Amino acid sequence: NVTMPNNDNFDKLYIWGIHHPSTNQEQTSLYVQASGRVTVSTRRSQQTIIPNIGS
Amino acid sequence: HRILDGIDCTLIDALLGDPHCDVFQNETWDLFVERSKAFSNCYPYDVPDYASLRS
Repeated sequence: NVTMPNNDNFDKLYIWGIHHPSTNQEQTSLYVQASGRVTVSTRRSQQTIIPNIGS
Repeated sequence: HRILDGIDCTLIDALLGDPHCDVFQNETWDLFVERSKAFSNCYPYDVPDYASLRS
């Protein structure tokens, strides 16, 4: 749960991402949880993604 | 024309039924005018493809 405000007087652009594993185990291996989840929002925004495990 | 001052209400909010747009119930028009001083005061929300739900 991280928060990072914007105080400056200009629009900030964030480039991020999410990782998709090849096996239901490559997940386990790396992220423990059997099903990732990522959310990036703001007071007006909001977008959430869930990994698609596969090959 | 049939002009309708959105006043503080934004068409979407007038739609959903913000606690304070009750005033604009069952409204109608020809040209809905959206104002700047306008705001929404109700459970924050996100309308995907807001543009269209608007348009």
